[PDB]
Amino acid sequence: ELPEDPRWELPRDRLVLGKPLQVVLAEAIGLDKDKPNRVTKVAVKMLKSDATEKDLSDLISEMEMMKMIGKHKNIINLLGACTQDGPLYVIVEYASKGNLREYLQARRPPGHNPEEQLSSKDLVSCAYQVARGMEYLASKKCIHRDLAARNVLVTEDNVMKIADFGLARDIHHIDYYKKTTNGRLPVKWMAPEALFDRIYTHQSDVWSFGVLLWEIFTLGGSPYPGVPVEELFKLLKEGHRMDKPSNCTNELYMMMRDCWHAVPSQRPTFKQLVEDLDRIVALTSNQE
Ligand SMILES: Oc1ccc(-c2ccc3c(-c4ccc(N5CC[NH2+]CC5)cc4)n[nH]c3c2)cc1
Repeated sequence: ELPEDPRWELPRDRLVLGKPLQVVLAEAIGLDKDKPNRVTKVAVKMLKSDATEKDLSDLISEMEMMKMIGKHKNIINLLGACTQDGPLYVIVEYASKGNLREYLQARRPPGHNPEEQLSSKDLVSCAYQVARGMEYLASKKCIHRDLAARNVLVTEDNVMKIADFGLARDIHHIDYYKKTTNGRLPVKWMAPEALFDRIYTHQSDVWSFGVLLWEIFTLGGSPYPGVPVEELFKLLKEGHRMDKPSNCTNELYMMMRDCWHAVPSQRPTFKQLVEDLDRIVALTSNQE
């Protein structure tokens, strides 16, 4: 078996497994020591049938990184684990409204008959919450390496939570040509120094955060639509920068451009971005 950790261990019989989200929705009974009769909706990460000892090592590594990083409102938090006498279950916060790309696309104005719409303030608030999560992760020396709307999850109460911050990635084993579930190329979020020289820093995460701002203000738009990997390289070498979204202020576009500084040292930090977004949220209208 695996070494037990009574900080985190939840008995297997307290976890009611549900539908697939390998991640499944579950109900945890008595997740809190001081509340044994409460059911909490949670997300449970586990191994598939075909999983190797590498796959199991990777899942343990992610869980250990989460214990190490500790709790923040704007990240997907570890809640517990089932490690003894059965398959490994890593129990994390459940975000009922899915990833931020989906959440934004679902709330586009009619064109599509959505039940809800977002104000300008709501969009900036989203950006602020992600910046604050990233400021926390950077403070714990965590480099995300794939910060994108697809890796931000939205809770029932519309809280933004950074996901997949603990993930094991062999960066020398990346397939630049492999597309996401949704058919997009993750290379389109990578800083040039990460992409060409495989150097990942908090500064390359700020570059990704610039692409994430662009996703927010396009309500889940696809960066460089129709651009293959070889053409993206030529664009980045030429110093191409994506156009300003409509319904994006000059100030937020300059923030995106600052995140996209060719010189990593000249990008704003997440600490900087949190302060600036805090000010902009307060001055942004929720009336449209
Ligand atoms: O290493 C990982 C750790 C956590 C997760 C993870 C993935 C999905 C969720 C979700 C989640 C919640 C709702 C959905 N929906 C289905 C599709 N859209 C509507 C809502 C999808 C995923 N909540 N919490 C999660 C944690 C994935 C990898």
